[PDB]
Amino acid sequence: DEAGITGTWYNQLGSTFIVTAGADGALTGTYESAVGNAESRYVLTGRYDSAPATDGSGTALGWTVAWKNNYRNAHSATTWSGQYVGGAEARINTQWLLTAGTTEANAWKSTLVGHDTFTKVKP
Amino acid sequence: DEAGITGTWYNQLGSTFIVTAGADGALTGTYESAVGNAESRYVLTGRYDSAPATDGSGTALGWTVAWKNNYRNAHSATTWSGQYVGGAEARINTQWLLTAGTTEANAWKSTLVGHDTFTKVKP
Amino acid sequence: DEAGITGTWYNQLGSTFIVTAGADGALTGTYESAVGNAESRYVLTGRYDSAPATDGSGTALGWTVAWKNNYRNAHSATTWSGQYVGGAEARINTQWLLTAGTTEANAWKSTLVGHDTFTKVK
Amino acid sequence: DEAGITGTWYNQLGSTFIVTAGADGALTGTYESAVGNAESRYVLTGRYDSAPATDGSGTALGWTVAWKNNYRNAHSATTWSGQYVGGAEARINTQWLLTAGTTEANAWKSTLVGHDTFTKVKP
Repeated sequence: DEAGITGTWYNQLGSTFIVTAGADGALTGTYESAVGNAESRYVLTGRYDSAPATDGSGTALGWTVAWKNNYRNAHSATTWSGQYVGGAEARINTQWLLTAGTTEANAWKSTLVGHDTFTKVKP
Repeated sequence: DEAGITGTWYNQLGSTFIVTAGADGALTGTYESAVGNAESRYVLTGRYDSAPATDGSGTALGWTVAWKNNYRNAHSATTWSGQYVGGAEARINTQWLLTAGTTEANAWKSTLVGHDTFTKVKP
Repeated sequence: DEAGITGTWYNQLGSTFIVTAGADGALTGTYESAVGNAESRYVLTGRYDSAPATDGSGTALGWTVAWKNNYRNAHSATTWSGQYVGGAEARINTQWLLTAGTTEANAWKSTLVGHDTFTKVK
Repeated sequence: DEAGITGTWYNQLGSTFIVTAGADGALTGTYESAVGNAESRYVLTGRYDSAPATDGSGTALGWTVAWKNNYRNAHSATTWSGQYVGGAEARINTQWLLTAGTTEANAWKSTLVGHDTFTKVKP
């Protein structure tokens, strides 16, 4: 699914996920968030299962963005964990965790959780 | 916190997280899980905030492992999202999401969630 | 939103959530899962914000089902945490945690997480 | 585990969870948070497995608090999902989701996730 994953994806919020899937299982690219303390593109990196099951299962993957670029630093990082589902209407279905750097006293409220669905076509 | 994050970390389960923090915000290394459908080391890659706040907050970071190596393939990927807290008892406090590749019918039960705490000394 | 929340709701899997919202903030009712080690209805209880903000924000709520009834016991419990959004196409948007009883050795894989969206029409 | 669960529990933050476990699987009681937009006690309700496995497994349970009482209203609700592990040093190990009421535009940042461990003795 190197070819299937590589490309430009869009989530339900209007964020843009630009990714290349390497033959070795690497994910590289850029993320631009339509929401939050974010401007322009941020580096991402991750991994995917480069030899998925041949039984109709999805392809497991995940990636991270730290929310620092040349424009802004939100002192936070999001990880997306999910699976790629191929076909006519290909999708990456994810859940995510966004951790902010906090003091120890505020660490209980450090992490947001959500879910993003990416498609090859904008909404 | 490049020097502080770079090195060998151990979680509460006895897993080993070997990481290098790059000047550019990259995380690269290997993970060895003490539990689950896993043997030996797996590639990891992620990101950290390379210019964190100077107010005593932690340093946000995250990384991904896809559970495929030369020995085994669990058709799954884990992402850790958390923060590095420096000092005498340095720690990385994380929450994680483990997504397995599934059929669409089983996608509701695709993703496990948990929390791991890493220290520079083994338990 | 007592009136708005009380009733029968359906999620994207075809599960059925039957709830009464009490004036005091209680949620009581039954849940029937279309998936998993489940059959028929299970008791639920939870809570909701009975005096929500007047600024167009949703209404926070949550509830629990332990997956034991007279038919089956899956030795697990799910909690839904979310908000009610009123209007012509009312919805309850949730994220959930399903914890199974495990040995200590297996506790790292005890808990599934997911998200369910409920509407008043199937 | 009716007897084992019923009573007063304390988490790592100093919060107090006062619960009665009913023969029918009900959980009832009060919660007092040591942190956040909270003062005094809040109603809780939930459920537990009243016929757990006899194989050394924990006892699944969960409960909800809506953060409204006579003193304050944080327009939010937390659910704890976890298991009771009996014995000397009995514990309830949980993960939680805190959802705030939000506008639709802010719904992506509505929900915090974390983990709390409760014991029968205070920290």
